[PDB]
Amino acid sequence: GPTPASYNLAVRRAAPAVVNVYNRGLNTNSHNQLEIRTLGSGVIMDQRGYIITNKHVINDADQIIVALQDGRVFEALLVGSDSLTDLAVLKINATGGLPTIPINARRVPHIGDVVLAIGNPYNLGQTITQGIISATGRIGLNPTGRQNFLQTDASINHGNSGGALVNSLGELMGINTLSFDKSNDGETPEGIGFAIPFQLATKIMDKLIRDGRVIRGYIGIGGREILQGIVVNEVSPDGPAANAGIQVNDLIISVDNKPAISALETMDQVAEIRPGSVIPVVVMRDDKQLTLQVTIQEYPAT
Amino acid sequence: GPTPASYNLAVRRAAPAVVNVYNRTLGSGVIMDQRGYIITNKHVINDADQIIVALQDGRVFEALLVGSDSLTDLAVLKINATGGLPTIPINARRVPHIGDVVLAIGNPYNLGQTITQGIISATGRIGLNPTGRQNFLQTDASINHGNSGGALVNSLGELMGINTLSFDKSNDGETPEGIGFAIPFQLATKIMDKLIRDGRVIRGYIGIGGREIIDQLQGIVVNEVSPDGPAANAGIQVNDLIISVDNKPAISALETMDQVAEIRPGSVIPVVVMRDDKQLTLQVTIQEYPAT
Amino acid sequence: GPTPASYNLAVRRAAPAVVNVYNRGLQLEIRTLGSGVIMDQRGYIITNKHVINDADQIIVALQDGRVFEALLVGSDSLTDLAVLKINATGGLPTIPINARRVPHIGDVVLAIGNPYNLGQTITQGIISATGRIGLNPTGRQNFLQTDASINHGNSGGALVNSLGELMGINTLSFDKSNDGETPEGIGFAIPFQLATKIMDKLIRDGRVIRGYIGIGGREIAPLGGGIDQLQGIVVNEVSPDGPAANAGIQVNDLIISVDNKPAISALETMDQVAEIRPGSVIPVVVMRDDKQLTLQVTIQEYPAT
Amino acid sequence: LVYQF
Amino acid sequence: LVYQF
Amino acid sequence: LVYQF
Ligand SMILES: [Ca+2]
Ligand SMILES: [Ca+2]
Ligand SMILES: [Ca+2]
Ligand SMILES: [Ca+2]
Ligand SMILES: [Ca+2]
Ligand SMILES: [Ca+2]
Ligand SMILES: [Ca+2]
Ligand SMILES: [Ca+2]
Repeated sequence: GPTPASYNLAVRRAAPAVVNVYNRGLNTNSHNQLEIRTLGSGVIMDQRGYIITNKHVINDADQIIVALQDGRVFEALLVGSDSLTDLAVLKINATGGLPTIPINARRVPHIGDVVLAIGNPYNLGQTITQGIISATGRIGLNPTGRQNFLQTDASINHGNSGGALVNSLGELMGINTLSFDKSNDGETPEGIGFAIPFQLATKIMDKLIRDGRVIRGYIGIGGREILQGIVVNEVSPDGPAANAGIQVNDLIISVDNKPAISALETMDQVAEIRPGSVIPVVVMRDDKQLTLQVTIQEYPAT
Repeated sequence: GPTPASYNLAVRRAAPAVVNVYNRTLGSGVIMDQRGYIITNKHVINDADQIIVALQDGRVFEALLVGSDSLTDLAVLKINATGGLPTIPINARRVPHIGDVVLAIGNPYNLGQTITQGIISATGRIGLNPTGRQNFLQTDASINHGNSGGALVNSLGELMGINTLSFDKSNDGETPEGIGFAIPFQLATKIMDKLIRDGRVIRGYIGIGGREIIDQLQGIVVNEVSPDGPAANAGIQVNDLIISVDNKPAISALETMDQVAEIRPGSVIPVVVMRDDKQLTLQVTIQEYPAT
Repeated sequence: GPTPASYNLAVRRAAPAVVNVYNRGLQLEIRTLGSGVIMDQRGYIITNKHVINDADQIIVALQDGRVFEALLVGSDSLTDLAVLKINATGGLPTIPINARRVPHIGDVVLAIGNPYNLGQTITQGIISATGRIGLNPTGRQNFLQTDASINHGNSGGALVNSLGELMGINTLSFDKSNDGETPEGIGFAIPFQLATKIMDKLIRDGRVIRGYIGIGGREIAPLGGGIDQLQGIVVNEVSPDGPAANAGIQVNDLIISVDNKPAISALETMDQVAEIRPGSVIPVVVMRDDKQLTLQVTIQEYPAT
Repeated sequence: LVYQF
Repeated sequence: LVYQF
Repeated sequence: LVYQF
């Protein structure tokens, strides 16, 4: 007869590649027994054993365990992690083949697309929740970051971090990262969750495998939006910015001969500038225009 | 190849006409027609000094308050755009059905415009107020602080309601999940038209406060009367039993409430009461509902 | 198209059969208890045992307006299931049931119940998982998991698919905190095949009659390629003066056969033992120090909770 | 349970 | 993961 | 608000 409305197809395509991640730590105050400190999920990306998860899932782990839905359990090597995207890459050494998440480089995330969140909430076991893409390009709950979140109302709980957000074809849309739970009038928020889009996720992963960390250019300032531009609100004391003489209240209009149109696109711009470069930034103090040379440094670590 | 299941079409049709309303965040609003009229809740634009609305295309307008209604929690704003406006699609032939897929569109927690998906959970709901003419549709599409005044649309983008309130705290302090209320679009459009021409919602009223009670026949019993009210002047006192209002048996409090509201103020009508099992027909002159 | 996407067909098929359950007590306090599902035209209704366990007098309200006093046919604490009976005239709506439908993870489902006494509410989600032990490891409910919003008062209500077919009886919502936060979209329903099976036992007997051996056991598997292995249920604990203890079953015995059937799965063996008529004398083969022993066990009735 | 109208 | 039966 | 780059 007729068939029930179902997203089972997407589950069967994508869910085998979403793993349970366990962060175990040594009980140093006892006798170094390994105890769970936190848990989450991960996504197997290719057949070489590379897995994307969140950094906060695996931070300071003495043992990272990766458990597949088909029963296989692995000790994982931390390939690297990036604190500003809250992404981290794990490697497992599986010789018999792996389930990999479906990826469509051509698919554009559209607001209103049906998405399925696949994770291990509260260690209940793999769980599928359904919603839509609620928004794109969100900064989440802290106002400064390069996370460029997809927003979704598929139910995300503790344990979903690092798992897959997937459309109805099984295609990876994002890595579920964070759920909203603070409020002004003390209400508890509902159906507001964020996931790093897969395009940026794969980009961070390839950098993590290549270099072991995410190398970014960095000037050493703190700016703000709107004579449109960026205003220096503070400068790090040994920032390249500082050594180059940029000061506070200075209106930045150009950075490496690209208009300082918005802090987010300028923040992306400087990050890809290889450290050690010398770029011009056009500045303004008291309506008088200056062009100063800044020697790009690498963004400090965490 | 094959295509992802999606409600992006409804988002494209309906999202451009949903606006973030600020005071310089308050809530959301819905551009209703090409003339710059915008529906929102009353409680979102209450407390506000001078109102501005922000469109998804980037434009910002100051809004003039045309009028508001407390009993429905609706308000109508007005903007003066020279470049033409996007408006919500409205299908008068559409009857909202329980189980219809709906999308909530608003600005929760000033994160920007957010689209959440659910279904119509129920119709004709009073909400959280045990006495209400708000006639809510109920939905489980996630509503949050900041969605108020926003739009609830079906899979075709057609307006189904104006999102107004969620249920956030019940028994003990249990946090309910997926219980939100939107005002049906047929009701919201009528209140908008009434507000646009009259500046208020003119409603006639009688000025009684009642309860619902050989045989005995269903009636309303007075507990209180407005001092200079249309009822007190007609001479009905507390504890009278109301049988008819303009030759309509007063059995359902919500139904006589609806009837009396539609009676234009200044109308002389019969009201059959009762004292000590004695039937008396009385004359009452309906007056206008006093605002709050 | 000219018709918006909707699950109103499933609502119209299934919602009339989902009732609001109340207690009438003490002036007169009509206290909402949960929901229930009319299962056949005789007026037998399924709800959770925890919905009615406190009721002085069970009142059942239908969506069409009819109100009935309900009789408690029986309840079962191990599955948190209860069967009510009403005596109606002029016909009753019944919930659609496809005994052949297999619930699949990802199936769209609707939750139908009476949350916070707002009146019957329809919420939508998907089947999140199957075989879930739940929040209390009773391990006898075999929960379906869903993210269709379940609130206080949904208990005993219906979870249906897009065709209105009954998937399960909504029972529990997750509300345990790890760090002071509130979970979202995690609820559990008893699968309908278990609901149906327990209902028939509750109608025919005063309650569920379960055979019992008095063992705490778990499944095993070897340890890497699989060689040398042995399959079965390993005995973890033996309840004293229970049938297993009296028969000589010892801890770390590996049950490999129960009542002339190989013990392959814990749940299959658990269910089979429940179906054994109490007082029966059955063989139980175990492996002890890599030698098979056949123990003669006298099945008892499951102890009362 | 008082209704105002 | 102990089943009591 | 304040962005560090
Ligand atoms: Ca989490
Ligand atoms: Ca949701
Ligand atoms: Ca709100
Ligand atoms: Ca809330
Ligand atoms: Ca809850
Ligand atoms: Ca939901
Ligand atoms: Ca409940
Ligand atoms: Ca939450």
